[PDB]
Amino acid sequence: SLLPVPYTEAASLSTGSTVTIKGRPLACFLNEPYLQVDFHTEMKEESDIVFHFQVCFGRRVVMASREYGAWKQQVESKNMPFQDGQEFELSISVLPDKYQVMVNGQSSYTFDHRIKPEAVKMVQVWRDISLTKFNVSYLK
Amino acid sequence: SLLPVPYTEAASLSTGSTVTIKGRPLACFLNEPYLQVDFHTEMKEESDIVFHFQVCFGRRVVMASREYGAWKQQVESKNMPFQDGQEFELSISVLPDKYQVMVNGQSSYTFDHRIKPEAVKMVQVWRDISLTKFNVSYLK
Repeated sequence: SLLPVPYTEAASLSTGSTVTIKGRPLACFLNEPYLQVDFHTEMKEESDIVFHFQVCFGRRVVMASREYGAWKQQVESKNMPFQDGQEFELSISVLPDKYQVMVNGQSSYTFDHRIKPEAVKMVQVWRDISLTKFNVSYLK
Repeated sequence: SLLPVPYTEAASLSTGSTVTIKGRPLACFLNEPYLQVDFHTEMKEESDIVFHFQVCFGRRVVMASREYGAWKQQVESKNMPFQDGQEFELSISVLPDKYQVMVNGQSSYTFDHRIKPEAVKMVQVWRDISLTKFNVSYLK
């Protein structure tokens, strides 16, 4: 669809920021398409990842960070609010102590800050989706 | 690059057929891009899969079949001939008893036929790659 995927955008985040994403999986859930959102410390795709969010649609969600090149402390969730064949709206809010992921208006995942969100310089959205909206708030 | 991804092409296979694919991963290996090739029994993406081939670049390869909607007998390989950042050439030959996967000219994976390859009607190539060539032989 409309936006290029992998989608890369320079970004700054602090408490009160929201990243909003609207997209659709490229395959039915039986084929297990993926979605990934990574908040990076630099514009280079190989830079460290403050917040890694990976959906295997219809199956599970994994969250982690990547620090000095190494994956740290993967956590896993079976919560699966995404619907087979449907467009989704994903919202990632930066709270004082954690990221909160809303899916279609419903709180679905949280991830405690391991690194200050001020370290984020870039967000990348990729894998098996099409993308029609990506927005970061810059109000505060 | 040149071909659309997910790439879908109707196909027929028998002993002596070769499927040739040329492409490049969309991300460095540190980001673990995927490649998937599925030989389907019908044109519908939710149809059964005679041969499922999924690379997690730099990590592992999984092979399976999907029969009446259910994944059957996943096998796993740590063989990883693909090179970080490089274009690859993948060849899948239909032998009498198995598929043989060549990577950059080197025999790398084999998968015994669980279903006659005559059941194949469609090949799909997808996930985190760009694609410049896809070819099936029809000589025999």
